[PDB]
Amino acid sequence: AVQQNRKSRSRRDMRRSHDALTENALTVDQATGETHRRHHVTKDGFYRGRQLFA
Amino acid sequence: GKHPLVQAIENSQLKTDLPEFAPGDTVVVQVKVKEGDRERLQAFEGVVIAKKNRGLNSAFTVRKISSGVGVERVFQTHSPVVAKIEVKRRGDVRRAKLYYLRDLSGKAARIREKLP
Amino acid sequence: AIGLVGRKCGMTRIFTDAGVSVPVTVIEVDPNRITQIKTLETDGYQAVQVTTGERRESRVTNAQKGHFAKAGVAAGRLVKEFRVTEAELEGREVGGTIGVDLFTVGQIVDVTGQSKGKGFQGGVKRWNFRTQDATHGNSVSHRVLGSTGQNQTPGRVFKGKKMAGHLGDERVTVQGLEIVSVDTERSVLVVKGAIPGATGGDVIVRPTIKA
Amino acid sequence: MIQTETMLDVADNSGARRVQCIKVLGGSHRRYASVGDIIKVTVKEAIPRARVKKGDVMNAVVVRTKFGIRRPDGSVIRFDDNAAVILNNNKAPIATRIFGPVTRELRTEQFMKIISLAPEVL
Amino acid sequence: MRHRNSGVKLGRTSSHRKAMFENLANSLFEHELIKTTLPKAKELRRVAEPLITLAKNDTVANRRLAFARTRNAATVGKLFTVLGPRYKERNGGYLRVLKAGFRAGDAAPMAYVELVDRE
RNA sequence: GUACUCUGGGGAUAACAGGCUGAUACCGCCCAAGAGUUCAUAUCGACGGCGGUGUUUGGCACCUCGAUGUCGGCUCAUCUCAUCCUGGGGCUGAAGCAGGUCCCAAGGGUAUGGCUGUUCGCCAUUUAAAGAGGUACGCGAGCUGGGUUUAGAACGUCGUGAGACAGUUCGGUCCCUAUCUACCGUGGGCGCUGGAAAUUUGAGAGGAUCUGCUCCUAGUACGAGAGGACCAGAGUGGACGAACCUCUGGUGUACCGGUUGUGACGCCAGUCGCAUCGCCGGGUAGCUAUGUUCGGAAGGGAUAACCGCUGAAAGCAUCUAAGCGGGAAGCCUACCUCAAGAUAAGAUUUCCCUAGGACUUUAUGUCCUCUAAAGAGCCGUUCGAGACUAGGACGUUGAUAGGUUGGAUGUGGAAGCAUAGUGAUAUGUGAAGCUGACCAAUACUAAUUGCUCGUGAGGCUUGACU
RNA sequence: UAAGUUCCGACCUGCACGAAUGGCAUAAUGAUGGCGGCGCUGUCUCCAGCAGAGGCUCAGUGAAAUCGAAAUCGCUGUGAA
RNA sequence: CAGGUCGAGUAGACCAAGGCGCUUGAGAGAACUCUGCUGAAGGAACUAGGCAAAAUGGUACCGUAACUUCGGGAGAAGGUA
RNA sequence: UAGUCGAGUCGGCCUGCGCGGAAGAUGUAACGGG
RNA sequence: GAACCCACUGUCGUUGAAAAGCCAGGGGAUGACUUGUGGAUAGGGGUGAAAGGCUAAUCAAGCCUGGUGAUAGCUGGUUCU
RNA sequence: GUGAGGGGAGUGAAAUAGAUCCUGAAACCGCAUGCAUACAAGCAGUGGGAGCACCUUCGUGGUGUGACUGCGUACCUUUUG
Repeated sequence: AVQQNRKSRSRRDMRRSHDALTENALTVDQATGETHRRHHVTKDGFYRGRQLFA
Repeated sequence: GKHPLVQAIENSQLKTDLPEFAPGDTVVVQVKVKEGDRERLQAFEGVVIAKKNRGLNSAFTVRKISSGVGVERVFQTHSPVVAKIEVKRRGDVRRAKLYYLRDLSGKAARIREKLP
Repeated sequence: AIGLVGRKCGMTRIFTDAGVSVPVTVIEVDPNRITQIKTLETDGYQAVQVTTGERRESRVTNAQKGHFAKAGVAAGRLVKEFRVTEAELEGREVGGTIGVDLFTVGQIVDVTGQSKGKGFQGGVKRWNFRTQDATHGNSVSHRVLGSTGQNQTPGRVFKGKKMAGHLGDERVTVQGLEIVSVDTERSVLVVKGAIPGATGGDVIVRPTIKA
Repeated sequence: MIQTETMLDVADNSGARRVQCIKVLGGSHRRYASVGDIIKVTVKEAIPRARVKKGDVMNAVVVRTKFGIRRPDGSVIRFDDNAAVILNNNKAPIATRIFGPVTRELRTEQFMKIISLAPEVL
Repeated sequence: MRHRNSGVKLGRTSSHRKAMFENLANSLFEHELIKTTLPKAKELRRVAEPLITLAKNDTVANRRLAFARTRNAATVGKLFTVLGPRYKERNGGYLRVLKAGFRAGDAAPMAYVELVDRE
């Protein structure tokens, strides 16, 4: 099965109308003040006033 | 039926005189039969092969040979129809369910007695 | 008619003196509190609104808080309406309570609930379609729908054709159920048979419409 | 649970030994027969010089089934064999002796003679 | 449908899944801090924590059961000499699972697994 | 001669299907020799005549040969009434039962097998009944490939032969990830006269409409006897449909045990890996039918055939022209479900927002400062909700999930030690040990500090009351 | 066989058998044609549960045949029908 | 060329010396499709046709029919440990 | 055949316009619609 | 009955892993057996336990070049006012 | 990232003459500005025609857009059509 006619650019864009991306949830962690992803450990191993590494 | 309200409703109907029996035993069950307006008691004798312990939902299966034809009946333990249970023999078996007895003939279907 | 909102607790059995085993369903009932009466003058139809259960304050919006405050009752997990007539509207005022005493042993009632969700389902389960042969050369067409229409006339698929889709998780009512027990102390109704939904679901009990 | 092509043993002294169900009576598209139902059977093996011959088409009533029957208290009764009893064209038993146990669902005016001649009823 | 079912699949045979989870438990008991995928970390609790509960009491039978489950003499010895005594007065919750972003190779979500009192 | 075939062309020209026509076919009506009745337009019905349909066999070659690709079976259907069953009537060589003919009625229902590739047809056994037809002789980008139509081979027949068939026989490749319309499910956006949370009315739409048997009236009405009711009431079945897991079962590769070969843990003992979950015996939750429960009620309005009341035209008669009535599984309601995108965008309860300055295109006009509430989302722990979504609960003022503790359940006598036995093994400690999803409690672990959106009292005209 | 257009046995009017383009029969042999039986079974009444691999969602890479152009609904009728 | 345990065996299961995990992954656990396991009662009622599936299966001993071209049929059938 | 009844009425032919005869399948679909 | 040589049934694949395969079954397996290296037979010819089979993914007359721009009463196309 | 790729500085008459380097068309694909567009059915134009934005000699003007409305089934070939 295949198309009988070539689709229009307008219809292609109408189909793509649902392709937009979305932002993640970013917050400032009070311990260090660096922006971090909500509910995740910071890149330096800090979370909820605890440091995993040494 | 593990919710407390269900447990209370079921506990309201539990029997309080059941004897202790185990699969290997031979038992006699007294069954109430009402014909017309007359009620009588009929005996059902056989070897227990399976026992489900589920409170008010408990049951036990009895197998016997009647004139060369095998008959199995599953009795609901707390049903009013079951009037009395009597344990005549106690056997010695190694498994909870004895379905293998269905394929064994008379002599091969013997169950050894448990001794004190 | 005036009914009751309750919760399905589970199934069990009842033994009669004769030895009959009756399967039954248990419904927990928190007495329903009246929050509003709708009348012809103001709403255009006659009805009684009730609430049941409890809800913590953080989960109650300000508007619903004001509504329950005007009613003079504590908030509940749900709010539901009962259509009624003038005769049964008597003796019912905002702030009152309706309990299990509304029913009697032996009465015939209808029970409404939400059926279990089966998700996406095919014709075999949704519409009892017959399967095709498992062997004798069948390639990939064991549980498929098969033919779906006629030829160039009419050259389409009609509305209402049965096809695979979502099954279950809908409102369902069962009629002709007999009340087996009314426990006032425990606030419980025991009904013969099965009622729709899963354990812990919300259910509605009403007098039988068919008499 | 008896259907077409099912073999049954004979619990009476009519002369037949094995029968095959060829139809379940009592309705359109009826699938199964249980204790007390009427079936159409053919005789496959008959004792020599008996009244019933091989290849005869007769009427019969199921008296024992392996699937079993349920009772009001919720119990189930099962048997080791599938057995029926032959009947005449008026649906009345044509035998003098009944072999093996039978059940109480036959306690009707139609089968009181089976009830009487059966050794054990349960 | 899967109404009221517990367990995971993770695209492995049952024996393979059991072996992988035992390896993860041994690594956790050895190191006390690991990084893995989030679903694996979440499933690892139901396997790792009962072992600590078992090791809370030191007997020949309990040690032999732990050896049957782990197949690692060093892990058994540590469980019955260090971790059990450390958590003797704790009612469960010996592990901590912390989300740690996503992994470059396949964008898979990741988490750290740590013992409650590591140092 | 080519079926071992090939190239250039044609729907200018056949086979299938569509189109026109209706000789043929089917159905209907008009007339009335005759038959039954040796007594009735009860039922047939000679010769002859007039119509309808497009279901048969045909006629014509208008469409397709830079392809509309196939008989039957399977799966799934929709419609017509010229009605097979069920429902309501008139007449009758209608005592009753039953039958014959004709009128009304399309709501529902409307077999399993043996023989044959068959559609058919014969047969056995059922049922209330096993109706006729249209839809590309419905349905092969949904399945099959038994027949029919390639290449092999054989018999019969024809031909000198290559070969061929008003014939027969064994064997013989079924492609396509769905763009558009259509359909079944499920979301996003905006709109609905400031915004928000919840409960709702019903214009309308869909679903469901089946039927056997027993008793009772009653051996009554009727009738030489035999035989046997209308009407009315109760019960119990078949098929179909829905929900559900208390009971009976199935499964249950994260539960328990028995056991074979082999390898390993230094060895014994005790364990683990592999061999279809190695094999075997049981089995908790969940899902499920063959298991359980429930339903097709009863009613109301109009009405078809038919039956009337009163009544003139037409002094009589007449169901009709005035007026007025009864009447069916048929129609509208009634029972279940959906339903205000019903742009006609409906109703009710409660809740939130009432700051300042500058400018000109003089206005629900712009710009700056200040202020962003009621709520809704993001995120997290999750679900008896789920393809993704959507939907439900909870987020420290917590029982949302995991773990822990205690029950329950299943399996059926753990390891170690001791004793008896030459040994295989048996007994005691002890119904012990272990036990996925179940129930109750518990803050031990995780649901942190948070961010974004959503504003600042809501134009104009007329009228009623303030 | 309950029911046999197939099969086995018998009849002979052979539409249109017949003797080395061989006739009748024959033990053994055949992934050879036809008919029947025991055991067995999810082939079926009538399907249910479970295991693996896809399907679905996320991240990376990234085809196909087709295509005059499209703001690409139903019914009835008309029309190279 | 090719070892160990059992084994008639270079068949088969698990291992030694040796070699390898094979150049997209992470989740979810719908319809539908492919592969596999179990299944109540019935047991070919399926279908052109038992197609496919199910079933039998080793060693030792006993016992084994019609018909034969006297070799066979013949591991006939069937039974015991 | 009478008559207590009191004036139209009985039966035909030729013509205009109407009535029955009149059943099919996708959806009113035999005035283009109102 | 393994290796080795074959290709009887069924499923999957049919823009395949593959321009002929995989999986589960199946046949021969001391012989008219299988197989390596090197040779002979050439197109109206060769070879053929015989299917018009094979003769480099091509066979009722191989492939390449030349006659050659063959012929075509056939189909298509044929450009500004 | 001591990568690729750019920005500044400098050369040159010229650097969108910067090394797949004269000019740089079309198909196809981005960004920005103005108008229209989420109650309405079809070869997408044509004849009318309100409103809006910009430029205005403010005009009976010019440039974009086009609510609402009548009419309206592409091109070539081949054909009786």
